[PDB]
Amino acid sequence: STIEEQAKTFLDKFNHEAEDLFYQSSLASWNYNTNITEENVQNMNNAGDKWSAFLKEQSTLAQMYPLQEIQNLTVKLQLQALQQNGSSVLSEDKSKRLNTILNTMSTIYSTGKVCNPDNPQECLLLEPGLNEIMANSLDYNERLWAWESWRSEVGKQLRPLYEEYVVLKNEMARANHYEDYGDYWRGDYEVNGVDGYDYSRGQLIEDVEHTFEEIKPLYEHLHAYVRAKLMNAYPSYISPIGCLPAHLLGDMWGRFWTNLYSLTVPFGQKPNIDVTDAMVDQAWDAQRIFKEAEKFFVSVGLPNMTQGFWENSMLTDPGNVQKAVCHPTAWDLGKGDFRILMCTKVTMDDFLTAHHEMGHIQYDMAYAAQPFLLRNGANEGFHEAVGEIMSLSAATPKHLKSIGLLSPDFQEDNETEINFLLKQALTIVGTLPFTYMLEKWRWMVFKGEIPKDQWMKKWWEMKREIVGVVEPVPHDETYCDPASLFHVSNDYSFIRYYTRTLYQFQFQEALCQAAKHEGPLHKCDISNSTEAGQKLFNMLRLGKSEPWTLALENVVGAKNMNVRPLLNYFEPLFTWLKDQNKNSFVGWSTDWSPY
Amino acid sequence: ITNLCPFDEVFNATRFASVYAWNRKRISNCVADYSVLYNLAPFFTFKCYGVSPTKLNDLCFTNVYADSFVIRGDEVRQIAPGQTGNIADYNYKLPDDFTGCVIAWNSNKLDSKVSGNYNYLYRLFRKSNLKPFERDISTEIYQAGNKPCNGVAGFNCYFPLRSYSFRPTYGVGHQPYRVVVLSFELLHAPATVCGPK
Amino acid sequence: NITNLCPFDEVFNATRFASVYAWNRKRISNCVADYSVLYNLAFTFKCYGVSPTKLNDLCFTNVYADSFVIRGDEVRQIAPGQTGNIADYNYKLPDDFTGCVIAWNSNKLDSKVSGNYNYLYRLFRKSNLKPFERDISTEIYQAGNKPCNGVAGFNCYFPLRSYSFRPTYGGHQPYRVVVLSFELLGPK
Ligand SMILES: *[C@@H]1O[C@H](CO)[C@@H](O[C@@H]2O[C@H](CO)[C@@H](O)[C@H](O)[C@H]2NC(C)=O)[C@H](O)[C@H]1NC(C)=O
Ligand SMILES: *[C@@H]1O[C@H](CO)[C@@H](O[C@@H]2O[C@H](CO)[C@@H](O)[C@H](O)[C@H]2NC(C)=O)[C@H](O)[C@H]1NC(C)=O
Ligand SMILES: *[C@@H]1O[C@H](CO)[C@@H](O)[C@H](O)[C@H]1NC(C)=O
Ligand SMILES: *[C@@H]1O[C@H](CO)[C@@H](O)[C@H](O)[C@H]1NC(C)=O
Ligand SMILES: *[C@@H]1O[C@H](CO)[C@@H](O)[C@H](O)[C@H]1NC(C)=O
Ligand SMILES: [Cl-]
Ligand SMILES: [Zn+2]
Repeated sequence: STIEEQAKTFLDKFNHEAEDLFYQSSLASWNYNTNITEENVQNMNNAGDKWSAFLKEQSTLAQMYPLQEIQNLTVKLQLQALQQNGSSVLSEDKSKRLNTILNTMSTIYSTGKVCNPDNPQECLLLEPGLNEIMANSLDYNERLWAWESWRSEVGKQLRPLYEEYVVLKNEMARANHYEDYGDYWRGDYEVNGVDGYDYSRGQLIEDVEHTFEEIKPLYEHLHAYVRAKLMNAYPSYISPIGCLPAHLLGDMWGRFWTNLYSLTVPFGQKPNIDVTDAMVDQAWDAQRIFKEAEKFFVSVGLPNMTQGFWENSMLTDPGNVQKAVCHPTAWDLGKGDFRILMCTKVTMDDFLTAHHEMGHIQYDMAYAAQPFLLRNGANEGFHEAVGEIMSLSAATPKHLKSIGLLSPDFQEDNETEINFLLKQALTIVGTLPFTYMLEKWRWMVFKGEIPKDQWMKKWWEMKREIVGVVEPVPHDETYCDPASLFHVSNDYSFIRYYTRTLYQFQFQEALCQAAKHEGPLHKCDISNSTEAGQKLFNMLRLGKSEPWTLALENVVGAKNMNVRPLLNYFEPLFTWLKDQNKNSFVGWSTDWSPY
Repeated sequence: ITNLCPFDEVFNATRFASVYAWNRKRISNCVADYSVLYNLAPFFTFKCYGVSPTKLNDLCFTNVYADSFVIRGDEVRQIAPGQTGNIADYNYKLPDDFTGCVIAWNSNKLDSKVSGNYNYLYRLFRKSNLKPFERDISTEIYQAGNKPCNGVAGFNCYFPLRSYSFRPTYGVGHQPYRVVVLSFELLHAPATVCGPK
Repeated sequence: NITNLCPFDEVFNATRFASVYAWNRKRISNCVADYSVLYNLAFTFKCYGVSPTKLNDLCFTNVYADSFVIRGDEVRQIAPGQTGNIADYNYKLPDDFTGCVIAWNSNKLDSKVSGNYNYLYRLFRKSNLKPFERDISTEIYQAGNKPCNGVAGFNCYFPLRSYSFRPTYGGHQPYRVVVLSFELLGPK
């Protein structure tokens, strides 16, 4: 008996036991998330602990196959998915130190509060306070206080934790035959071993940086229109040559500019399109919304939903008699069980979120005939993009007038399309330089190009160079501004949002070319397009068995990440941005400071 | 005419056998009315091989065997002449010249518990493939590698039988299915197994 | 007195043959039937009424050439005075049939590695077929005492099912069969 046959036998045992144990852990997590009681906390904390212990035990036995004498690619991919070590290659006093500083950062980010500087008893924490303050207020000093006190009370408490966390994760990465911790997060795209479709870990740097020079002609015009419209709101605070302050971007960290639509509206005479008043007149509920999403999904060739999705899922909140977490999450319990946990109100945003998560369910339903260690996306960017390309097509007025919510005798001019495209660009385009800047900062801190006494001075100049955001207050090297984000202080990868944004528009352009649509890309309805569904199912069926470089060419034709479908979507908005920027200054001067 | 074949004992049983220890009951010296088994729903797995279901009550055969076991819904297609898998290779093999019908139905309302029905097992690891109509009930430890372990499990030594869970929320294809396989033989014998006049 | 050759090439070396449930009827006449060319194929040449040696000796009438595709275990099935699945539901020869049943194994045209599902056979039929009767019906058979109104299920089966015809069986290999049925009881 060879080594690969023993590996296939061990994987056949693991795919029998791990599916049952993961179903137990997912059922305990579903019973916790559907009923927040005390009896479901201990069941989840026992089932997840048993599943983690079983995964650690099977990862311990998987290292007896030395990965070099197996010629099959599927067994090698499952064994690389199974032979992960993590913090097990370090000493115990460091492996528990990393956990007790990550939990310390999590408890500081969750529990840390900011008190008002007029009443020492009145204090405002994160979720009901400054998030709603910096998204509704329009004065300079209140947003300046809400930014600076949050960066002072919470930010500088995490810098001695981050200084140890970086070195501990670098030691953990170099113990697992890497060079830095940024290369470990870049190892998700490592397809080293496939003929004609290889992808190195270091190729992602000059594949992200190469697609960024085509965004900044659109991003510079977008930022030009944003601060040209924001100079009227804040007089004598924003210069027409310099950058934008961080506390005037609509949010806390400057990620999404979607809260700037009330001041940077193109045409304030007419309101935006919404069908909430059309849904509350025809007595629409959550079941009708999900059945209309199902009728949208079966018209391309995707199969019907299972009976368990209509029997065991929670599609409506039962009120204050059974406490449940009202956070929308698509569940993949395995063994043919697919559920959706969502407190669905009668809202157009809920109508788009239902399609966005039925896309995740139909993604989970496609590779059910795969092994258990391949039951995920090919990388961390396809899963949210499959959900996003359904919400792009569900928000079109063609689908809204085809399902019955819109009467056909309405006028659709360009003054609605520009207002829709700028609202789309404030969420999509405005977050990509911030994402690329943060990921390049983390990659240069992890690999050792930024020393410990040059963190904030390089951060606040790379913000000026990439994003165009200048600090309102001079910050020394005691603050830690990346530590004020949820994805950085809780050890989460952030390159997924840059890649998913390009993959979503690549999928949309591919399905629009397959759907034979002659108009613009933002009015492309792929509802009644059957020939595109068989091409999208050729990518949905794969999962993690075959490379993502081959999974792209099955649907979009290209082999790498392309940015031209992203620019083709906002091209009528790009011509309007060229038309509107006739007297403004396209660009920003990095030497200007508001203080 | 009041000598009926025991179809109610191999269909309406209290519990069915496993796929590695499948029961075999000989049916003889009675008339076989195949219009009695229409009471169950859902039912549409009636792939009769060799003979036609319309001419089923026209020919008289010798001693008829009946095999009953429990598998999942996605492995019902493996019970056919010329199929490859884990049930049709290590648990229950049908011949290529099989003359009979395969009858299965959904059993999610009877063979499911909250939470766990571990009484139904299936053989997963075996050295050689099974012969047609062979019943292996051994519990020998499978030798996955080139090293003896002397009856105990561990590295490269696994138990051949694996346990089903059978929870009632297991979608459509992972639901438990009670399968009854009828085999009609044509040996040189006094033929008595055929329907009413 | 040889005037023109009979069209034996279009009924033997055709592009495609029909199935056993939808067998065609090709009538040939007004020519000289030479059977010395017919030994070109490289297995079943049993002739009834007229011996195959003296086949080029008598002057006949309108010959009906029927082309169809069956398997290897059904060459013994199609015979005058037989019953079964093909001789009762698809194609039945008369009891006083005079002619030859020319069958030969091919294993190159009607056997695909993925499956050739273009040839159908009928297994479900109310009554037995008459001699020289063709039925290309497609209605769903009613097996029980319950009208389905067109739907399928137990006691309502589709009568037309397809063969597999893999080039790996022993028997089950496809046979391209052309049967001639002359009705009079010739070169120089
Ligand atoms: C086997 O079980 C079936 C259902 O599990 C039963 O069928 C019943 O048969 C009686 C006698 O004709 C009918 O009156 C009932 O209406 C049937 N029930 C159903 C649900 O179909 C019965 O227990 C067994 N079958 C027979 C023929 O005895
Ligand atoms: C009809 O039958 C076969 C087609 O399968 C062909 O026979 C060929 O005939 C030519 C003419 O003499 C020979 O050179 C070839 O060797 C024959 N091929 C085989 C495989 O036997 C042809 O199309 C027709 N036969 C005749 C005799 O015309
Ligand atoms: C590799 O594994 C897959 C899945 O088990 C199998 O289908 C394939 O035949 C294997 N390849 C080889 C060369 O054994
Ligand atoms: C599948 O979904 C469509 C869309 O609502 C519906 O009309 C149809 O009845 C569904 N089929 C099944 C079998 O549920
Ligand atoms: C497809 O076209 C039909 C007919 O115009 C329409 O009723 C339906 O809403 C469209 N969309 C889908 C998803 O079926
Ligand atoms: Cl910041
Ligand atoms: Zn989502």
